[PDB]
Amino acid sequence: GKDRTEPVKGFHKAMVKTMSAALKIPHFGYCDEVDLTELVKLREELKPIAFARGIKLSFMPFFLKAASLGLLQFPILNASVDENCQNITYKASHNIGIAMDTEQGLIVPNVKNVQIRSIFEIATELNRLQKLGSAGQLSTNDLIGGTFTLSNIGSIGGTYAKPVILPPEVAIGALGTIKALPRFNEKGEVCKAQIMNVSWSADHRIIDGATVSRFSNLWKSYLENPAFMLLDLK
Amino acid sequence: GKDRTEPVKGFHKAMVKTMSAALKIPHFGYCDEVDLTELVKLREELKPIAFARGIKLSFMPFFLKAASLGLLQFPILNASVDENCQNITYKASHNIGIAMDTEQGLIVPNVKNVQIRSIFEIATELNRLQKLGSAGQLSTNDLIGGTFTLSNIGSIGGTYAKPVILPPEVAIGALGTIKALPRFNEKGEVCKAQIMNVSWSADHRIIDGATVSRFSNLWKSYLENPAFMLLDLK
Amino acid sequence: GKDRTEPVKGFHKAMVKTMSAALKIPHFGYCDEVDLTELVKLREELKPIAFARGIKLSFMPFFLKAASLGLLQFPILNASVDENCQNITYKASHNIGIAMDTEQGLIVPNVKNVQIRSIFEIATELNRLQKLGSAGQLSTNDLIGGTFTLSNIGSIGGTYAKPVILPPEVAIGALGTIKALPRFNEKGEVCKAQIMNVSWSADHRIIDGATVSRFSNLWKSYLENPAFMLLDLK
Amino acid sequence: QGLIVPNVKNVQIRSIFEIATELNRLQKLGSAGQLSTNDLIGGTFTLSNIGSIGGTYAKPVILPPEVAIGALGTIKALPRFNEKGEVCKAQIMNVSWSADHRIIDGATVSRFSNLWKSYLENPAFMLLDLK
Ligand SMILES: [Cl-]
Ligand SMILES: [Cl-]
Ligand SMILES: [Cl-]
Ligand SMILES: [Cl-]
Repeated sequence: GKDRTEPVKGFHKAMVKTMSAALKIPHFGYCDEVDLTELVKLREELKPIAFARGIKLSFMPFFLKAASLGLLQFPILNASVDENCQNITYKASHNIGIAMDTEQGLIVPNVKNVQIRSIFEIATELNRLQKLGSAGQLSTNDLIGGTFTLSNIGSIGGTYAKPVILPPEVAIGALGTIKALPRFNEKGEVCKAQIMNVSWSADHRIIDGATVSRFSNLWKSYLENPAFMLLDLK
Repeated sequence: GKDRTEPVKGFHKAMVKTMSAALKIPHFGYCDEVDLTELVKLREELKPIAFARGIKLSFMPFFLKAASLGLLQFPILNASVDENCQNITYKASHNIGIAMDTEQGLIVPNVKNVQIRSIFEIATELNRLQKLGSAGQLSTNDLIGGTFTLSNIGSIGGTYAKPVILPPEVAIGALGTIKALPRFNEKGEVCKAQIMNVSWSADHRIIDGATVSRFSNLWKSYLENPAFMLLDLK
Repeated sequence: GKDRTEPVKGFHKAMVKTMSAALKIPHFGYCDEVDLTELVKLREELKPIAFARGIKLSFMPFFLKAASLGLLQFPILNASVDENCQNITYKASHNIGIAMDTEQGLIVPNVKNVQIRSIFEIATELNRLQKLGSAGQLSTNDLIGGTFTLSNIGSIGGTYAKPVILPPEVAIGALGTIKALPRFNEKGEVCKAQIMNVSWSADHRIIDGATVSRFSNLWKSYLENPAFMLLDLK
Repeated sequence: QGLIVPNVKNVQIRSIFEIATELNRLQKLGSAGQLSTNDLIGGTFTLSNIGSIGGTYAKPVILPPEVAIGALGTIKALPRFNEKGEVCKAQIMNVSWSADHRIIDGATVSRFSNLWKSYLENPAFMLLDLK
């Protein structure tokens, strides 16, 4: 009923620091829509196997592995840049951050080395990370050395977004809500289509539009055609 | 057919200072689409009552009232931050700004204390502010004290936008054109649906994604199911 | 399996500087969807007239001509602004840049003087700049003097975007993929509509939302109903 | 020149694509009499694709010192039921396994078989544990 004034205190101080650092990066935005009908089908048929192993299976393992596969072809997106963007460090480890909000807001644990993990290992690893993170009990090692971030705004709502890049990373994407929409198929009839939006932000100092673009189509094509993923997994 | 160079004079000076000031804010964008069918119909039936009362009823009063109702639960979106985001002031009054362009550039009057005003009063205050705005007769009190801003780009066209937060506020939303699109209902059939897109921008130093998202959901449910609002209004 | 640090060098340093000089610009984002169904048809008809004159014809020359017509109406969008935004230079020529990525990064050649060129001469100029651009032989004069920029992200993929304004310009558009979507027609029946998304960013210091939105609308009606262009050309 | 059984090394660590590559080569090699000792030795397990000429079921001969072999027949389109009770075009391929009954028992070939088949009938399940 009156104005209350307060200090930005405790943990909230870190978000201020991070997002201010983020103003030094000219964000380029590139968004698209991805047809997840196959993937949803795919997932429904994998839930029984993962449940039988003690693991809930979201879409995220899929998204994460596809980005990993994507970053093999476009390593620049898994890089870091220095104080005034004079030097680029290309990172070997695909340590993808899963953006989370807690009772304390922004916290970004990462799955280490997705490049050598199975979809199933990543499920397992996300499951550990939520258990811990909602328990307020996420460790330092889980929190450092991220190379690239995904953020599932769609777990709550949303179509497109403009996510903020997390220094020293050069990219992030946001995934919206999976939604049934009327869409045409090869036959030209109106199908139910399981449609999701993705928004990528990138540091346009060193990552051009074609690279985000091309990365995005590859990532996307792994998800629309999940067999495409089968070809290069070991 | 030659290049003309001109001073930015007078009133145009202030947009320069307002927008440059917004460079210090790290903008997180979050977007959605809102199904306004029930609201379009709802407006048709109220239109004759408000015309009888002498008011023109647009969608804004509803957006505004749904925003305020939303800000009761996410009061941090109706707040301010200081020079370096050290201290947040949570504002009790919902003084929601409405952006306009005038011959003289950007002007943003606000409706005071929406938290204690009915949709109909809001309608009235809008017409008052619109008349005045376009007559160049807005008072100082009409302009000062804004706590949150809506921007109806949809009066002209557009789907999504990236609106610019107005210091010292922490959030702004842009509303796009109402468009009839084909969408599924519960029975899985193709419908006429009135769809509006909304774009929020938020100061990500103190507002996190969940906050902006859950707010958007809540706001969004008040409008897609108008009668939800009716529960807590006195 | 190893990290690698390399410097940003030579022909890459330039993208660093450009994109960093864009951080001084408060970017306003406005987006829309265009119905390109009549243009696709129209393009089909002209294709065997261009092939017979040596010219590949895409959509870009239409986009260029429709932007130039827009700019005659809204000359402030083909304008420049000084060191701290205190003078506007309104620019006669519509030198419109086409944003390209090379095996060399970001290159932005422009078509000089679109306001005095036919769609055909525009097509001719685009072809030329593509032969030269993809062979890394663009001259200095093709490179300098741009007043306004369009960027065809959609030759690769994408829906909406946040393009980064190139100083000293004040605006830029990005065009998405032309995608066949189900849409209602006049009679309220479900049609195959060729839908493209467009995304403009504009220097909000001197450009208000009204002008970006009205410009868009004009641009968009030239493309949705191409006869309108006919009316005024010589 | 008769029976020649080269082998793909270390399948457990190679991708499908990698394996298609190594077969392409093994074939160019074999069908010119130019497989090396290394291509030829060290086999742990054998498949036999009789279906490239024709056939349904078979009784292939385990190659000592290995303990199992499988033959794959032709892929024919056959009428089969789906979940819903309707008559569809199904591609049915027969497999025949022979196993050294001294140390391999019936359940093992069975379950193995089921699994292999499982991965093939539902090619997506292969996704889960590949990396
Ligand atoms: Cl920017
Ligand atoms: Cl930012
Ligand atoms: Cl900004
Ligand atoms: Cl749509």
